[PDB]
Amino acid sequence: LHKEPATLIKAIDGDTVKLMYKGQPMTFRLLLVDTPEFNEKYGPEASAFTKKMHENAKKIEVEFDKGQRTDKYGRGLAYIYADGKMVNEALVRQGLAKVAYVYKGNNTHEQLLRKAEAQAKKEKLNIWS
Ligand SMILES: Cc1cn([C@H]2C[C@H](OP(=O)(O)O)[C@@H](COP(=O)(O)O)O2)c(=O)[nH]c1=O
Ligand SMILES: [Ca+2]
Repeated sequence: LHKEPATLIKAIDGDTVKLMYKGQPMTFRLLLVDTPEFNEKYGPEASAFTKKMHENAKKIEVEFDKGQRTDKYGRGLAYIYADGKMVNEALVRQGLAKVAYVYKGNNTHEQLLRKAEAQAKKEKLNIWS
């Protein structure tokens, strides 16, 4: 896998964000995670976390996996990095997303994320409290 450039257009929620990628506006859905909807418990906290991590970043990068690059809703499916830190992982490590939606052929970082989830759960953070 490889990282490619993008720039923030707008935060959306815990696990979706509007980025400019190859010069086009796209909504990205973070691979391998599920944040609560804004209206659900920890949803505002997830949305805030993702917004801050993107907005504070000097450099945003997207990393597609090996399989499908867009979902059925036209959303890009990627791992997103903010100054080299993976947002998807960081959310899970903080107990603000569950590992989820692990489809065969786009699951390169599954084990990394499951390790983060286990540590979040051990710490009883957020969702796991
Ligand atoms: C993360 C992810 C979601 N999806 C689809 C599955 C779910 O379909 P359904 O809408 O039919 O439930 C939906 C979940 O996204 P959200 O968690 O953003 O709602 O997005 C994919 O197809 N591939 C993916 O990698
Ligand atoms: Ca969600």
